[PDB]
Amino acid sequence: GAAWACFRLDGRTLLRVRGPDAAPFLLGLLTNELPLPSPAAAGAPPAARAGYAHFLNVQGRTLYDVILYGLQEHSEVSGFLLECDSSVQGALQKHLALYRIRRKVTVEPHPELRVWAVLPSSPEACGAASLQERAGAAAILIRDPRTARMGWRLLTQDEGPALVPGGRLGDLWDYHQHRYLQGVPEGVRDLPPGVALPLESNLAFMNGVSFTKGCYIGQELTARTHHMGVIRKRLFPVRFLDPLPTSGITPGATVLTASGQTVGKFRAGQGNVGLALLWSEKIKGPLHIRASEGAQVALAASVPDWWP
Repeated sequence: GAAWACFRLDGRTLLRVRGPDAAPFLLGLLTNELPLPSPAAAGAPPAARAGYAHFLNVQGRTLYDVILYGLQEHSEVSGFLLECDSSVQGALQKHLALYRIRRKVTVEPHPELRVWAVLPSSPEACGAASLQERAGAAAILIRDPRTARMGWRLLTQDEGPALVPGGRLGDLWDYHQHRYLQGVPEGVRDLPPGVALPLESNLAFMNGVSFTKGCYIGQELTARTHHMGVIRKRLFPVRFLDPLPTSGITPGATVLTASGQTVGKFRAGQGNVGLALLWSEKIKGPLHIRASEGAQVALAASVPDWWP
């Protein structure tokens, strides 16, 4: 009966990045350009713009996946909101401190607003039930910048369904199940800090990287990989076709073909779905992971429909 499902993302938190130098400061640490809302004309309606990016380490590997919210109030830039994994709020705050030393910028946690995801309950069908972009103080409702398949982001001090018409509370299992089925990585389990490579994490397919931009931490290796050739290994949505063990699948379990050749590695999942870093060329033929006897468990790799 409900058109939208509202998920409170406890695994996600916000940081407020303000000051007159918040933009050049964040630009040198992120993979993308900043979501700067268009300059307000004639009057002053409060606006918000969303962007996706990763904070990389010096060796060009993903540290944190972040959703950026460019804030505008009274025709002027209000600052920025950084949405990161709850478990790496501190590490990110320390990483930002390590580079803020010489500039006019303030980084502080923003517990005032909570992270929510708004997904359309109707699969394939569009609206309506149409949703309108909301901004300013108390609440922000904006399209997920990664893909339309990820619905909307709701930043609010209140409850999700209270603002969303035809919205109902969602079971957090269904949100993570939706991400794994769509091949959407999010968080430290899907993107291990200092292990996951951004382009292999599908950062370009998710509007998270700019190649027409100035210098940033890990730019050199990123640019090189993007230009030298086709990304040979990618995170792909996987689904298990055989019963899983009591413990589950080990976070780095080898993906094998019928002959025993290592074609990939299980990353993370939930239930019978997840992501695996696989050699794109070897995703058709029958795949499996070792369990107890030596042959079980069977796995199926898929190509997300929202990818180019």
